[PDB]
Amino acid sequence: TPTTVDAKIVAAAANAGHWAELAGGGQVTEQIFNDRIAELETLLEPGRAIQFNTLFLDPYLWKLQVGGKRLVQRARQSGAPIDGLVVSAGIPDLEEAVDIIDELNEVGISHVVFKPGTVEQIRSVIRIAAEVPTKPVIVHIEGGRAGGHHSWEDLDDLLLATYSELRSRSNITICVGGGIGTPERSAEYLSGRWAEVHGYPLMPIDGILVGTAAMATLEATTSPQVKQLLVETKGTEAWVGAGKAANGMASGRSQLGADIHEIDNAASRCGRLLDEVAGDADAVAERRDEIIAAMAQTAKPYFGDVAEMTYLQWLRRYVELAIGDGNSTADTKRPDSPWLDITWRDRFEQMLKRAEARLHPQDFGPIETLFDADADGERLLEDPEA
Amino acid sequence: WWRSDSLWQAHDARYEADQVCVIPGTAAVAGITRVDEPVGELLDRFEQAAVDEVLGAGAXXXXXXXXXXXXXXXXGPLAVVLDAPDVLWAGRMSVNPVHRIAAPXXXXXXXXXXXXXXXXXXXXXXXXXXXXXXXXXXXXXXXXX
Ligand SMILES: Cc1cc2nc3c(=O)[nH]c(=O)nc-3n(C[C@H](O)[C@H](O)[C@H](O)COP(=O)(O)O)c2cc1C
Repeated sequence: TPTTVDAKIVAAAANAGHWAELAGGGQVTEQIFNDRIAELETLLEPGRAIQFNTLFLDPYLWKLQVGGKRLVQRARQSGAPIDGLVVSAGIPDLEEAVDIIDELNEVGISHVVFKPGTVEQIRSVIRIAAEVPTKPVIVHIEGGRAGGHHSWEDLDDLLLATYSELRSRSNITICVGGGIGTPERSAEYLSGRWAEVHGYPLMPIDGILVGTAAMATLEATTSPQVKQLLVETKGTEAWVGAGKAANGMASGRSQLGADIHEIDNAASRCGRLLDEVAGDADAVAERRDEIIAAMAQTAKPYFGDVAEMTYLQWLRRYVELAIGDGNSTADTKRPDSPWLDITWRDRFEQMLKRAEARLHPQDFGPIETLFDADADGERLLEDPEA
Repeated sequence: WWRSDSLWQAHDARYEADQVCVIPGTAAVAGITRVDEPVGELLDRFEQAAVDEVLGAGAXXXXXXXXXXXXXXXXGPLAVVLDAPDVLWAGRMSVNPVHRIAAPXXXXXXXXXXXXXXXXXXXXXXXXXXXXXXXXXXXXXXXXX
């Protein structure tokens, strides 16, 4: 999501002659994402091809994917370079998967990508494989030792048990992933020598994915300070259960309750406080002083006392947080950067217009008819202080 | 309010990076040392050292490795036609017509099999393939005359 959302890195990774999946978690519409593919295909040199990643998590995205898949359908009906589709966070049911495989863009899909997290999820994909035996299906088996979206399932035991049934389908391409930064450590899974430690006879793999080790890369959009942070983090051997920051890494749960692997060394303030607040919420009112100050430490600022705070302080706080002085929102608008906050600028307007709405005793003729003009209002907007 | 949309601050932000949720994995972090190392370098580093390990023991300076530095191939012109499912026209990608030419053809003909230069694959759909000017592969389809 953060890493591959940039059209620059996924292009550069592909231009290096490598397979990559464009992130869909950073694209909220067909149009905004169609810009990325267009930026991709422009930065895509002749013939080179890439794939796309999608999430199963929420209904709104799955309804957006109906427009998204038809976008992918339209793109490839137009002959777009994107040669694959990646379903994430869950395995679609047979009728849902058949649809994806059999789409008008099917040949341009050329294979389908699934990411099973459990034994049952693996067995589900096997049934998707037997569905269309002539359709290539790349099964990426991840761990919970991996980054981001998490799981309680071991790296080995899952693949150790399900491998035999996975190889009874020729259309299944087995790909092991997670906790791999190097060719040396990942060489044994390729030779099949990795299963020998568990006594099982050799168990070779068809491919390997690297999520984490590519984050510190040059063409990645990761900030200079964030890269240095990922670097100095020391790594670990097989994941341990004991709750702590483990080798600069501690798990944490998202808003939905699912675990997320985040960096607890580079940033120790957000994760641990979150675990404090989460486990502490009954009595929050009692610890309010301790809790409200810690939000300010991680820069999740509450506002100074709500009543007593002057309307300036309100309106000056939004400008403070929304408008960066270094990036110069006015100068940020000119390149037409995707980082543009314009909803935040629109947010501040609705607050400004509310301020006029609150204090005006008269008919509201002079004030409202001015700031609402395009040419006039937009000029007023690029200069927040004025 | 806390956890929502926390993934974007790691990229292009001047703020203190110790306040941000940034996502590694636990064990993969050990393999992360070099900073601002180009994607092309990391991915090749994987492939190049995987090749060497495979080369040294089993292959021992294989014909495949030697053929590469000397430019020799697998899947020549005749195979490439029957291999790649995608047929490019300009910047657009199309399915290989041979897939629908090979089997569905009533009369299909492969001329001079073992000889590569003279190799020709023709069909009753009136579509024929041959090589011209070295690397250029010539597919010739016809309607009536
Ligand atoms: C920052 C980040 C974002 C990720 N986003 C997604 C995602 O949107 N969908 C998905 O299936 N996996 C996602 N992953 C997981 C990777 O696709 C991959 O499975 C995992 O990172 C591989 O494990 P490793 O990086 O620890 O070696 C993400 C991983 C990271 C580090």
